[PDB]
Amino acid sequence: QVQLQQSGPELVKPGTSVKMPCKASGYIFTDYVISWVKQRTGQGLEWIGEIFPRSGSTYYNEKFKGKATLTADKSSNTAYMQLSSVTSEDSAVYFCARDYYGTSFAMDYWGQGTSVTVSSAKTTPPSVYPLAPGSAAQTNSMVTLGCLVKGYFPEPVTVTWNSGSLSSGVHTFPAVLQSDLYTLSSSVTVPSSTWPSETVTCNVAHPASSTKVDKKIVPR
Amino acid sequence: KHVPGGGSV
Amino acid sequence: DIVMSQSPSSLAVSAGEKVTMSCKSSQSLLNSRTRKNYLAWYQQKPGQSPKLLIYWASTRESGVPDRFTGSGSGTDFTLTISSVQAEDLAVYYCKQSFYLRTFGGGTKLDIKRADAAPTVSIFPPSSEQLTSGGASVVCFLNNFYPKDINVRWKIDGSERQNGVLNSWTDQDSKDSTYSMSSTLTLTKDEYERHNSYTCEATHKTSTSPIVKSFNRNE
Repeated sequence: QVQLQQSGPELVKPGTSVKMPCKASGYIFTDYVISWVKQRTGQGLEWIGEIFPRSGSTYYNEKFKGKATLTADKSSNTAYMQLSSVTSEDSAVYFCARDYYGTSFAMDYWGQGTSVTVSSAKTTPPSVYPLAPGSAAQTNSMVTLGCLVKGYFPEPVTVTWNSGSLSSGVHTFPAVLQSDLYTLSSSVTVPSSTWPSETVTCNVAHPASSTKVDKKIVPR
Repeated sequence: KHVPGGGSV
Repeated sequence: DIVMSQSPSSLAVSAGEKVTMSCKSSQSLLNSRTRKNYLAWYQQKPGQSPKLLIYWASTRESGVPDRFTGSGSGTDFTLTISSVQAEDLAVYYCKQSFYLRTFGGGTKLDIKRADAAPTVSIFPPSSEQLTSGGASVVCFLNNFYPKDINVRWKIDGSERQNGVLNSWTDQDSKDSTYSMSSTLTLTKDEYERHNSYTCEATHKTSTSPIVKSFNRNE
């Protein structure tokens, strides 16, 4: 069970350096190269460079020479990428991937990505608000409830319902940015029989501010 | 050696 | 320093149909000694990191359904998905490893299905929010197809066109539907000077809009 572990979302100020880890397990770290790949929001995958941890040798995409610096710690089976003097052009998700050098030459396992937001705006945690139907009932067999997650910076937040146990019927919407703050909402659709007789709670996580909130949906 | 890709295998 | 092109950039088919997408490199990716084209295909779903499908042009990676078939040689390559499934919704990238690595621009795969009308729900502001001086009214338009939909807010019968933010989910991998959120944000004071709040959805499925309403007093 090969697995590549990357750190959580980060907010960095323009002009500074950010150094992110990619922890490998399940295979011989020194027998495969680690490639790194950039993805700007809504955009394609862009190869940054690679490192061979055995030897420390690196190659880069010309565009990232002296912007990215790739390194590898053999004692911890961990690869690092450093972006230097960051600008808003570096706000992106950065994946690491194991790269089968010598044979397939493909990237067969990927990390989840580290989401980097380069900005001067201040980390702000969200206010979570319950969205519960008004005094009416109609097509009563199903009911929709929601959570509004307002005024946070930066991306992203993780919404779940009853700690992931309410899985089906859920729509969590893309955030939209207004004047340095993001807002989204999530909807959950349950049998009219299950609510309010049983509890429904949205769980919001905002990694960048170390925030986790739980909001119970109660009638009215 | 660690070559830059597949074209040198 | 090999440039890669993918075409077409976008694509729609119904479940069960065959699809093919092309990938071109500015140089041959074929190495004479190995006899392999160093070209791979990757699938990227929403919220997900890319997954390797195919390497050496035409070899499937383990775990990948056989309906995904890679083909071609030199500078011109093809990924084919026979019998597309609703789960195949994704962007597909090609990538060269003959010399360094270069991803193609990607080809987005969208699924066609049968028209379906939104389930609309409308929500008045929460007590909490009105406690801090905001009032956001929320309206969810769920599980509809196609993606094109118009939403109209009315306050006391009058169409309202600002303070409105809209957001669409990615298409759903189970049912091939889209959902949309629409959020009308006013100040508390502004919210409290009107009674009836309404969101109206007009969609291809009916010439008659779907209306949901509530009253502050209700």
